[PDB]
Amino acid sequence: KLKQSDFPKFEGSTGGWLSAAKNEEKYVIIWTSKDASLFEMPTGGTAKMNAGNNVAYFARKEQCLALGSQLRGFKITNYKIFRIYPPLDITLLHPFDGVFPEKVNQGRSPVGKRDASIGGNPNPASLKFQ
Amino acid sequence: MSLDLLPSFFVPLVGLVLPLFSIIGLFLYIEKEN
Amino acid sequence: KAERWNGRHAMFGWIVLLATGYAQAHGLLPEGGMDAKEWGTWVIVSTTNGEQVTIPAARAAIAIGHLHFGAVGVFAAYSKNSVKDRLLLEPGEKDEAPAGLFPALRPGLTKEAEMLNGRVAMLGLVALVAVSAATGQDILSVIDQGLGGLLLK
Amino acid sequence: GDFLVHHAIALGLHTTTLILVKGALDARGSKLMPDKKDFGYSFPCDGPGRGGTCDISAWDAFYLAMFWMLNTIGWVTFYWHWKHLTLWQGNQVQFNESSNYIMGWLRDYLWLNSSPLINGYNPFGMNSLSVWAWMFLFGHLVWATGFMFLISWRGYWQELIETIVWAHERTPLANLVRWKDKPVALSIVQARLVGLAHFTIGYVLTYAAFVIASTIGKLG
Amino acid sequence: LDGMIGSSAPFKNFDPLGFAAKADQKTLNKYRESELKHGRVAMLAVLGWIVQEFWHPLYDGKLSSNPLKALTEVPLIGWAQIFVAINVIEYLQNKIKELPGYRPGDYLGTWEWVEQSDEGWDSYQTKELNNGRLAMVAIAGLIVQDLITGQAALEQITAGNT
Amino acid sequence: AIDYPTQLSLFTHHVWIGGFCIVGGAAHGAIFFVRDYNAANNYNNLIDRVIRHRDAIISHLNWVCIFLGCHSFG
Amino acid sequence: SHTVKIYDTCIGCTQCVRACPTDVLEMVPWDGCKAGQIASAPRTEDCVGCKRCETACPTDFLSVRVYLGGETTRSLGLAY
Amino acid sequence: VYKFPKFSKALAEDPSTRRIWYGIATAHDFESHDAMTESKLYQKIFASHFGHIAIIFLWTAGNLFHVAWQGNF
Amino acid sequence: TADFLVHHIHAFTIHVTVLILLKGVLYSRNSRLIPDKANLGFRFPCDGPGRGGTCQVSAWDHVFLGLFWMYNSISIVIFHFSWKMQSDVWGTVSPTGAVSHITGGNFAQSSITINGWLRDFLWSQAAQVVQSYGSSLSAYGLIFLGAHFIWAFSLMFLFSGRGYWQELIESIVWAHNKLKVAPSIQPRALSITQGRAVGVAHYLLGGIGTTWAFFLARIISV
Amino acid sequence: MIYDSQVYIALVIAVVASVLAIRLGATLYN
Amino acid sequence: VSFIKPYRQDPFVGHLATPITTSAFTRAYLKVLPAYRPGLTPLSRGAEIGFTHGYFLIGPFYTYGPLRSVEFSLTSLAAGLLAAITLLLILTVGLSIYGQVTYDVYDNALIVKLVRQMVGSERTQDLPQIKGTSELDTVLGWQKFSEGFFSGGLIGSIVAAVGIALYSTYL
Ligand code: CLA
Ligand code: CLA
Ligand code: CLA
Ligand code: CLA
Ligand SMILES: CCCCCCCC(=O)OCC(=C\C=C\C(C)=C\C=C\C=C(C)\C=C\C=C(/C)C=C=C1C(C)(C)C[C@H](OC(C)=O)C[C@@]1(C)O)/C=C/[C@@]12O[C@]1(C)C[C@@H](O)CC2(C)C
Ligand SMILES: CC(/C=C/C=C(C)/C=C/[C@@]12O[C@]1(C)C[C@@H](O)CC2(C)C)=C\C=C\C=C(C)\C=C\C=C(C)\C=C\[C@@]12O[C@]1(C)C[C@@H](O)CC2(C)C
Ligand SMILES: CC(/C=C/C=C(C)/C=C/[C@@]12O[C@]1(C)C[C@@H](O)CC2(C)C)=C\C=C\C=C(C)\C=C\C=C(C)\C=C\[C@@]12O[C@]1(C)C[C@@H](O)CC2(C)C
Ligand SMILES: CC1=C(C/C=C(\C)CCC[C@H](C)CCC[C@H](C)CCCC(C)C)C(=O)c2ccccc2C1=O
Repeated sequence: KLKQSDFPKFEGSTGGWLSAAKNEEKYVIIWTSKDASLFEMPTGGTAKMNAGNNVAYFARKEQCLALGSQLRGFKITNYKIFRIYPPLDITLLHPFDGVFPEKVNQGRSPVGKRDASIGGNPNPASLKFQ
Repeated sequence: MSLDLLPSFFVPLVGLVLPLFSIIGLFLYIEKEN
Repeated sequence: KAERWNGRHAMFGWIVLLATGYAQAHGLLPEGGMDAKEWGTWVIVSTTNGEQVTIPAARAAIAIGHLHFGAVGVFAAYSKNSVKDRLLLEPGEKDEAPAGLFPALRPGLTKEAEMLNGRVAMLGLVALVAVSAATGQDILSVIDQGLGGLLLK
Repeated sequence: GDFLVHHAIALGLHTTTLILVKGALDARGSKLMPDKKDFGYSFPCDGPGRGGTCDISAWDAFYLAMFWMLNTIGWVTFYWHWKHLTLWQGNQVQFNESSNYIMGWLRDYLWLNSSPLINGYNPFGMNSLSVWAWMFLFGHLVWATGFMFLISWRGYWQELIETIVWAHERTPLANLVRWKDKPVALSIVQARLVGLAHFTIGYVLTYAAFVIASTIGKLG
Repeated sequence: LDGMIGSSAPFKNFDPLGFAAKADQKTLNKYRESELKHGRVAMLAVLGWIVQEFWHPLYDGKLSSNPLKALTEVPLIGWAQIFVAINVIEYLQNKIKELPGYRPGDYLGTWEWVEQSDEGWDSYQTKELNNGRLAMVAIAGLIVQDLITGQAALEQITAGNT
Repeated sequence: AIDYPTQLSLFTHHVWIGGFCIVGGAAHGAIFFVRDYNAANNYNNLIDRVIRHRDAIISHLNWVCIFLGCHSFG
Repeated sequence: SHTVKIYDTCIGCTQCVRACPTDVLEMVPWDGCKAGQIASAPRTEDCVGCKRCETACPTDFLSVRVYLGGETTRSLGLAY
Repeated sequence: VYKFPKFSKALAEDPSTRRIWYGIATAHDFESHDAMTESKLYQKIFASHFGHIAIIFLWTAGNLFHVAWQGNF
Repeated sequence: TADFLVHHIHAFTIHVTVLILLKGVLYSRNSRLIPDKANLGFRFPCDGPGRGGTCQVSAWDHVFLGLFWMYNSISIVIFHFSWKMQSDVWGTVSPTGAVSHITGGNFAQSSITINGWLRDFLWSQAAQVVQSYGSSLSAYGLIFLGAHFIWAFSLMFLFSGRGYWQELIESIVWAHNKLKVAPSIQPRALSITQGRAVGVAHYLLGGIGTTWAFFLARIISV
Repeated sequence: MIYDSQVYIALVIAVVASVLAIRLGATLYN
Repeated sequence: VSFIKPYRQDPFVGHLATPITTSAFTRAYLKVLPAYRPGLTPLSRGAEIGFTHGYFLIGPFYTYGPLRSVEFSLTSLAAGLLAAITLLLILTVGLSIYGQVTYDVYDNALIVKLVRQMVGSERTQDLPQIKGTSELDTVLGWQKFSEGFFSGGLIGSIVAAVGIALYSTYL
């Protein structure tokens, strides 16, 4: 019926990925479920989970993350999202250090932090012809 | 060739040929790569 | 490449000018003007007082012949992979080397012969236009004078 | 009538000046956006929170004041043209009496002098004013296309474009042809500019056609 | 006369003359193709016979409502186009016949979706076959009656030439 | 029938009411879809299958609208 | 890609991180506030510019600021 | 898709049709162009002024010629 | 042929209204733009300036545009009815049986062009409305003008945005605070959705009232 | 009525002004 | 039974296997068309497409042009033929520029394998990537396709003009 046994029991929708997620990048979300719960696809309609390993492919990181946020309502937490380039170039994305970004984990450095409030930003006229 | 034949010689020329070549050049230019 | 193509066209056009003079002299080249009722108002040239002067039918026929030749040229242009000599240079192709002041004196059906004859024909067209503009006669009148009278006879 | 229309002109000038001066002074920041200078002269907005933030840039003040400039110039030119049409035709009493109320304007300037223009071509024939009637309708059409670009905003046109993209990508005999630039809806600022351009071009064309054709067809 | 579709209650596996008891699978596929084509053509022919009799809007009226008479009144250049269209359709059917998994009368390729056919699918195929058989008998009767009597269906019925 | 103002007013009023009520029906269908629609209770039914191919419906309706507008208005 | 900056007015309430739809922001250790945490923007290449992050900011004039910049198929939210 | 907005690399990397639209509407905003100095700004504005005055004079010459040729002056 | 064109105009307008409303209903829960549009509710202004701009993605913003297009369709329908009836049904019958209509059969030949609709219908039958002053139908002219005013008033809400009105209210509030008369209930500009609702309500009221006054004055005078 | 020579030389001078325009256009860079 | 299933057992494609996308009739009909017919060089595909397209393109121009005639007129036929030929020229110009800006390949179905085997550590989009393996997806292939379209369009337009004249004269 389906290419892989771990795919959710989805009947296919004309809202899945397109030619872009065959030559630029595609995103895969994996998770393990205790029950074959019925959930709503980020793209189309209702799909059925597998009582075990579940693997879904999407065209955007936002679609995979919306599916994962939906999974949290099913008490599912072990979901992990990967980015796949045109060949099998798998990169773990969402649980980057194994801890969700909302929980503080040691080993993270601040990126994009300014040691002042908004009012300390430089005047644009001094950020010209230079 | 009289002077009154100049409109019939030029108006089609300008108003049709110049759009065609200008479109060709502009499309080629804006679709270039590096 | 451009010089060679323009020389070929100039030689063919010297032939065409001779043919046009012959046709005008020998009763060919249809008479009158185009039918505005048949071909719309775009063939009307002027309205002096209640009569519509239209494009001469001879001019229309000559334009149709030139359209035939120009269409042949356009086909050859968009037929680059099947023609012996292309119109434009391929990426990589390099322009044949200029012939110089005097191309090599190689008689026959040679590149130098065609080159020299094309230059001569283009210079002849330049001289013909210059003579017509300076003196003030028709192009065919200048050709007739330059052939003694054997064209418009 | 001159008194009332001059006060209307003063109102138009003051409101256009208000919009432009407010945009100029509030360009560097306000209470809703105390760092507006960091976003430049022309930016779409600041977002959907804190209340909202539509048309907050200084460019948007110009964009809004263009409508008021067009309205003020329309009032000025309407006044001038009606006064001079009555002066040339000789019925200056028509202006002096009917110019004090709005229906007087609508009936005796627009409705009255639009008769020669609209009959530039009828189911019976046409005149040398036919081009002016065509330009009249053309200006109305461009004006309403501007209305399109101004009332309907983005987001509604991005999803439709996505549907069109899917249709092109999933149809045979047309899959052979694909775009090099991904078709997307016009940006918010670009959409405002395009709607303003349509509005202004239609405005100018329809009024030029009306004034010229009305003068020609009324005064011989 | 097999597990083939088309066996109905009145006469199950109706092969009284034993045409199928000796034929192989290829000959039986040919027989099913012929039966289905005849049935479809006959359904179209019966519907056209009746409708033409009581409605012929095309050809600015004219084209006498009696069939087998309008057969010799069509401009004969419209006959050629109908012939060519039928020919192109059957060329396409021939091309279909070499597709893998082809079934005798199946030109829609239902074998692609219908694996492990149901009873509803078999019943609908039998319905099509039985309607085609009834239409074959009906069109044969129509042509014979119009030949011997000279009147059309609703004309002979209306007068009472029964 | 001979009271033309009455006929014109009745027709226009009833057509206006009809258009408003139709737009309201569409609005409340959308409201039901947003609020009261349960995906689990509508597995593979008509509502589910319509959402599953909404693209096709909307794209073909777009093409029909362009065709009809182009033709009539042009 | 858009630019996201964090300012020391951060109170570490995590509402920005749990509102990001594309996992751009994360909470990192800090010593400038009671919570001992500050938001970070280490994955701005996935930033879409929806500005949900600063709609959930409780600080007075924001501690996370999104500056829209160059566009990308990721930042434009293009599924095609 | 790598050489129309020569003055802006940020636009030239746009994969959408927005690059073409914004390339037109930012062509004369010289102060916002890539690799921009004040000297180049004033020099380009000066040359653009010259071209503009040339356009104005050509427009007036065209009006004069068309009145002389097809008018009834 | 005149009825063919107007009937296909009706079909086209109805199809576009159906398109807007069905797109609103089907894409009310999710889309490729916003995969969680159902979590934003039925009535919300947008999701943000991102994704190139996500204005009016709601389903309410589709009932707003569909209201506009329903106005367009119904206006064309009632215009067709009025002109066709006045031109080819209504009128008087002479004692010998000669039929003379209100307009005189101009629908067949002059309803096939937009200039015809503008001149022989709008301009021609608007004569009774504009010449109603001083008569018992003057209320129809007044309502004509007022409906024009309201329809034009709608465009302020339809074309503008909140940032501008909120920032103008800021200066007005500054003046009030300077005069110690700032209300305790802080004045805020109408929300984006409410701005759209006010715009569409005023647009519908103005257009329908203009057509109402025009139809009533015209059909009562003649 | 202007002559053919008058119009012709004006056209020729216009061509020269065109070659000067592209030189300015190309000098203002691609 | 169900007649709609996910396309090629992939429930995540933006496509469906309906009785129209993947029906045997659709398969055969699209495989007999010149664009997909096996055994055709790109020049032959272009020639057939151009012939058919000019043949049906001369029709509307001759019938409804600005110089129509309820009777048969040589001027009307010439006008329709010229309009059809010029439209074919415009279409050929579009084909030429599209092929110029789309592909950079001279021999396909190999370069993909070469870069999948011998590595493609270059500027990509010519060695790697490469959408489609058809011979129509090359610079040479599309050029010959456009040439065939143009020549076949001229020939088909002339043939259709001759047929129209014969039908209007001898019938
Ligand atoms: C300055 C602008 C301009 C000019 C000069 C023209 C000129 C023309 N238009 Mg046109 N048009 C324009 C802009 C312009 N258009 C725009 C912007 C639009 C869209 C709003 C239209 C929409 C339009 C329509 C809808 C129609 C025209 C038509 C025509 C023709 C007039 C009818 C007639 O009697 O010819 C009769 C025409 C012929 C006898 C044959 C002409 C065929 C082409 C034009 C000849 C070109 C020769 C060319 C050099 C061949 C190249 C070589 C090739 C063989 C390889 C004429 C050629 C009509 C027409 O003829 O349609 C084709 C017509 O139906 N136009
Ligand atoms: C007069 C103003 C005007 C016009 C012309 C349109 C036109 C259109 N709107 Mg609309 N719209 C308007 C005002 C207008 N709107 C306003 C004020 C609003 C605000 C509420 C909207 C809101 C709106 C929405 C929400 C939607 C539309 C849609 C549509 C399209 C329907 C499909 C169609 O008919 O395309 C055909 C195009 C036309 C009929 C326009 C004229 C084209 C001419 C007649 C034929 C072609 C001319 C030719 C190409 C010219 C070439 C020469 C040129 C290059 C020089 C169409 C483009 C829908 C859409 O996207 O399309 C499906 C849609 O969903 N509009
Ligand atoms: C075997 C089938 C068949 C044949 C040979 C004819 C033959 C004829 N019909 Mg006819 N007809 C048929 C079936 C048939 N009909 C059916 C089923 C109907 C009901 C819709 C009609 C309704 C009909 C009318 C109303 C008229 C005719 C008329 C005629 C005559 C002129 C041709 C014409 O205009 O056809 C017109 C045919 C149609 C309008 C409908 C044809 C629809 C076809 C049969 C279905 C699709 C065929 C498809 C291309 C192939 C199938 C695909 C797939 C199964 C492989 C001609 C004698 C005309 C006449 O002069 O009457 C005396 C006329 O006015 N027919
Ligand atoms: C900016 C000035 C201007 C403008 C707007 C026009 C406008 C027009 N001219 Mg014209 N003309 C002009 C100057 C101008 N002229 C000058 C200076 C000359 C003397 C050489 C002529 C000689 C001329 C002739 C001989 C004819 C026209 C004709 C026409 C009409 C059709 C267009 C055409 O065939 O152009 C053709 C124009 C030329 C061959 C001359 C070039 C025009 C100037 C020099 C270029 C101006 C460029 C402008 C500043 C910006 C260019 C933008 C570009 C990059 C897109 C149109 C009304 C035709 C006409 O009357 O039809 C009824 C016609 O037959 N013109
Ligand atoms: C202009 C003439 C002036 C005369 C005055 C009056 C005449 C007139 O009016 O003419 C106009 C006219 C007819 C003109 C007909 C013409 C020019 C036909 C020309 C056809 C050219 C062809 C086939 C070229 C083929 C070239 C090729 C293949 C070229 C090539 C090669 C080769 C050979 C090197 C091989 C290479 O091989 C490889 C490697 O590919 C490929 C290639 C491309 O390189 C009729 C006019 C009127 O009928 C009308 C209109 C109205 C009537 O009432 C009155 C008349 C009769 C007068
Ligand atoms: C191309 C040409 C003639 C082409 C003629 C053709 C195609 C023939 C066409 C015809 O057949 C048709 C189509 C149809 C027939 O019915 C009509 C004709 C007409 C018969 C003449 C060019 C003629 C070209 C000429 C004369 C060029 C002269 C250039 C000079 C002097 C340049 C000098 C400099 O380059 C230096 C030396 C140093 C530089 O630094 C400075 C300068 C000064 C720029
Ligand atoms: C070459 C030429 C024509 C060549 C024609 C060819 C090849 C035709 C080939 C054909 O295949 C076609 C095409 C078609 C076939 O059906 C016919 C044939 C025949 C088979 C004309 C030259 C024509 C050449 C001409 C007219 C030259 C004129 C030169 C002049 C006036 C010179 C003046 C000066 O020399 C002085 C006087 C003093 C100097 O100091 C200054 C200057 C100015 C240089
Ligand atoms: C003017 C305007 C405002 C400001 C409008 C406000 C604050 C409304 C003020 C309403 C007053 C306070 C009450 C109504 C007073 C009327 C006289 C009562 C109505 C008349 C009766 C006859 C019904 C917005 O908030 C807005 C938001 C989004 C898009 C466009 C706009 C917009 O155009």
